[PDB]
Order: sequence, then structure tokens, then C-alpha cells
Amino acid sequence: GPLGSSEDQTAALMAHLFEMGFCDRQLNLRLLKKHNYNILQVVTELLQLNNN
Repeated sequence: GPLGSSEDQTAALMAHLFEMGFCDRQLNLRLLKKHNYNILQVVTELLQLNNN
């Protein structure tokens, strides 16, 4: 197996959220680890959570 993943990857996922208009590097960080590097679930979370 590989030695280690690419940290740059996360940097790309963050841009996916910022494209929506969240602007919360802190949330995307706590969310990623929550979904285990799952931008899909991360973005969906910030959206629903901020549905109000």
C-alpha cells in the first residue's frame, strides 16, 4: 500500500464549499474528519445545518 495520502486533496475539497458561499474553513475541517474526508457529506451538512 501507499505511504501517505495527499494533504493537498483536502485543500481542493474546501474550495468546493467556498464555491457555495459558506466561508467556514473551520466547519469544513471539523466536518471532513466527521465524515472521514467526505466532502459530499460535508457540503450537504453545512447546507442543511444552515438551511434556516
